[PDB]
Amino acid sequence: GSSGSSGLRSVFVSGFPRGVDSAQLSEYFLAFGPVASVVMDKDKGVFAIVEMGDVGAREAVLSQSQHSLGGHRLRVRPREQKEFQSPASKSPKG
Repeated sequence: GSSGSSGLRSVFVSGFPRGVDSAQLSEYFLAFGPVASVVMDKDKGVFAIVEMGDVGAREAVLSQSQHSLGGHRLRVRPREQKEFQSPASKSPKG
């Protein structure tokens, strides 16, 4: 929920310009931690699933001020999609 939650050691990166490759991206994401790989769509090439070695690594990215890939801006996100929302109300009994 709140800041700091182990479970997803990956991040969703997109919004990159034309020319960017998987190898490059990874290298750029190595300044924070060890990247497993970059699964970028080949059919079209719009989004890329950036994987990380350990949970900490992925966390080091979330705790970053601003991200950029050689000037251009990147919409780096903690792979937070299709998030189910609902009024979770409940209280414990003495």
